[PDB]
Amino acid sequence: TKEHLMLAALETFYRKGIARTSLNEIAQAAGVTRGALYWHFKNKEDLFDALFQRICDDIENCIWTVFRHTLLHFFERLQSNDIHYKFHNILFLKCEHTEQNAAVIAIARKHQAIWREKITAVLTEAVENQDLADDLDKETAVIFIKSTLDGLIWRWFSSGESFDLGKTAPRIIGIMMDNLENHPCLRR
Amino acid sequence: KTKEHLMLAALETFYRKGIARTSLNEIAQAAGVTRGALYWHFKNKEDLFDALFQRICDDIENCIAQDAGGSWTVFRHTLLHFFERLQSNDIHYKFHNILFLKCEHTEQNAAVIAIARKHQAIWREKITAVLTEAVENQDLADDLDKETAVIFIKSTLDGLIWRWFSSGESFDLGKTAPRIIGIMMDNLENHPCLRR
Ligand SMILES: CC(=O)[C@H]1CC[C@H]2[C@@H]3CCC4=CC(=O)CC[C@]4(C)[C@H]3CC[C@]12C
Repeated sequence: TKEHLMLAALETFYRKGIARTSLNEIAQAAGVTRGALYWHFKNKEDLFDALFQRICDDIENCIWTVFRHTLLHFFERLQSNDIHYKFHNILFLKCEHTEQNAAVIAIARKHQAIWREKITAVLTEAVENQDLADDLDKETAVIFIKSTLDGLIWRWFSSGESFDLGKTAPRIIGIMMDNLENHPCLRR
Repeated sequence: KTKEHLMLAALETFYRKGIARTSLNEIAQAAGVTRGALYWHFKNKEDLFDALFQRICDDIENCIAQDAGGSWTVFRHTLLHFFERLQSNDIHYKFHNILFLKCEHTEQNAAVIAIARKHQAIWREKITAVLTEAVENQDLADDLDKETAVIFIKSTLDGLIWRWFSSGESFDLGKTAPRIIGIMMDNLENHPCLRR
């Protein structure tokens, strides 16, 4: 039930962006009344919330060496999975930071916060297995990892997928992994 | 004269409501200028935006003689100066904020996006030339893969900008940019996976 309402929201978000999308438009695309949507999702914010939730759940249910493979499969998924493609397209390209979109942005910052605590934890555990050095600057390292991954995603979507993500993502990730283990700039 | 006032007005409004929701008429209302005076400087909205991108680019290019021994060194200085300016120059902050966060890739914005893609292909070519000079100068290896390195540089830099704006400027760009740039330059110089 609720899953049908989410995908229409995702599809509408993908064509018009979040700002210029209305509940009315979503309920029509799913072919239900404005009243029927409201029972499950009280506003656009909540649909966006559930959609981000399915993305994070997808990534969770597919599981330091695991970290690498999790990064690799995230970028494959962007190409082969239609929902992950559209959601991150929407997040990066169709989600203006205007005052109208303020509740959405707050929702997205909530999920981004979880993603950060989770990276912080993986690094915390990796330092103990002697995978990473004990004087690793973890605060810098987490800005580094997210900035690396954000940059590839933004560069891929904003260039209109003008390069081969399947060939580029592994090289970017491997280099990132190398810098985390070895580069002195990432040490305290 | 008052073409600057129209430009600052367009910048402030784009920053307020994003590009798509902003109108030609409300820019001129914020600039204290008649509609016909606006069409006297600016045929439409994407020309205002193109003139904003041009000003950002002029500002950056104009510093390069002052950023300059050797050009691979100049590149490093231009990158560092860019993020410095992002922090200290309101026009450059607002413009890149608009570019990354207030310019939806919808059909309503198609003309503006085409303009943005034009200034980026120029930036692409400028990188490709910087790299090319650095191979001949022996600052980079003869078997560097220029096509990969360009995507690498743009990816790295886009990520830092996107991260900083998205996070609400929640980390110190003045401390992070040199580290990010340091690592990127090191990789271009040394990392095997950027060679062919
Ligand atoms: C002046 C200069 O060398 C140009 C060539 C490459 C350009 C950068 C390439 C990546 C980039 C993407 C943007 O969205 C604007 C800022 C930046 C960070 C550009 C700033 C100006 C640079 C550094």
